[PDB]
Amino acid sequence: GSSGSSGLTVGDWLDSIRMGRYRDHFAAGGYSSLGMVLRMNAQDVRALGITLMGHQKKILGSIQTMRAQLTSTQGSGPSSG
Repeated sequence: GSSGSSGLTVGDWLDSIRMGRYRDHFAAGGYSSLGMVLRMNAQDVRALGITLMGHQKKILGSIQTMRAQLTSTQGSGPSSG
């Protein structure tokens, strides 16, 4: 998967960071899977309704890392240290 591989639901992932509560939102913003969530950003997330820095950071920060692994750059990524 070069573009983006899907496996779980916006809920499963979000749940990891205890943000699944916003899941419903993603589905409304046109995001029902991760394949698209990985290609999302503050611009997209914000639209979902999640603006609270306390949360926005989780979702976004949780995605930026979810995709960062798909393709590293100048170093390792998937590696769990």
